[PDB]
Amino acid sequence: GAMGIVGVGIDLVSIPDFAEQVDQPGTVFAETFTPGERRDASDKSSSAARHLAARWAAKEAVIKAWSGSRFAIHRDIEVVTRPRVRLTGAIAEYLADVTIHVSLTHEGDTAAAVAILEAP
Amino acid sequence: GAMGIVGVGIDLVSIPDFAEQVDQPGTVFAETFTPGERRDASDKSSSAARHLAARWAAKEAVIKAWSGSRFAIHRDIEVVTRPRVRLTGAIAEYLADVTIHVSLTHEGDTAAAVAILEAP
Amino acid sequence: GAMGIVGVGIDLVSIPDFAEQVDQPGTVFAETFTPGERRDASDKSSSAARHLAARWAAKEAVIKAWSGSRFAIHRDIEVVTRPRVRLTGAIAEYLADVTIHVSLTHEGDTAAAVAILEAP
Repeated sequence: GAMGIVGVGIDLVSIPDFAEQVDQPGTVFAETFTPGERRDASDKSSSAARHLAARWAAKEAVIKAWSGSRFAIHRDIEVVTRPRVRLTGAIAEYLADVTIHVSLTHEGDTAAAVAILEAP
Repeated sequence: GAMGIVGVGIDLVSIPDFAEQVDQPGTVFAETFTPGERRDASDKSSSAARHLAARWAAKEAVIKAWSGSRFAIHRDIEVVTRPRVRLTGAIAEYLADVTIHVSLTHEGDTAAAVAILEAP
Repeated sequence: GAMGIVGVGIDLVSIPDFAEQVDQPGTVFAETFTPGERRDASDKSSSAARHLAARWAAKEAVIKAWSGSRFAIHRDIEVVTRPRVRLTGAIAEYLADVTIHVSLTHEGDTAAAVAILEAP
């Protein structure tokens, strides 16, 4: 239907840098991934590191699209795999009527994502 | 005019990895690029490898935008260079009334593309 | 409101390659960044190189979105940091009624940006 763009976001993630940083106590990483997921992903050459990085890139792209938007709580945004966005608590309510498009990708050393927010 | 977004896609392509893989018989590569194009591109430091990778990234971004869309045959989608999309057979008909925006880029080791599908 | 997409652009920038090239007299770089900014950014491991590259990637993404558009003077487009677009002279007038969405990112060796042009 008739829609307007509300926000845009792009994010790049070095997978090797991600693997080094992900397993740290008390971080936003720790609030986002389980201890087991983070240990696994701690091995930069793993498939687990590859995917977790892409999920993190997507979440970041979505945050950028929103933060630059007229809506202004990171544990309220979850990205599941195609990439799906699930929202909770406060933000869920903010964007109840906003359509979220996200796409992710990974190649060798790098993961990337783009997010576009849309509303009538 | 008044439009809604139908799908989004992003894709990253390691050019060196592309050059190694592209020249393989019986692959989707073989259905997409001519034997000559694929041999040329087999040299990772070439300009031919650079461009073929960007064309492949674009095609992939477009596929992602569509696959995640309400439309659900890869030799029916062709990308020509600015990036242009030409469709044939089945998919041509599916997206007869869908507007396709694609953009590509290459820098050193990496090619990238984004695609956005749009419809009233 | 009801909007249609007018153009799309993506751009990738090797930061090390940027640092080598940026400080060159009489170039588009020289028309875009001050001598001081360009000398600073000449050090590839600097934070100044990181940000200038991201600004350059954004400007390029915006140029791509426009060049592929029905509007057809690079010192008329400026990108300021979130990324903001400021236009002058000719192009300012062209896009007076066009909405510009831009997003940028940097990770290690690479900067990236995407731009989307929109109009009723």
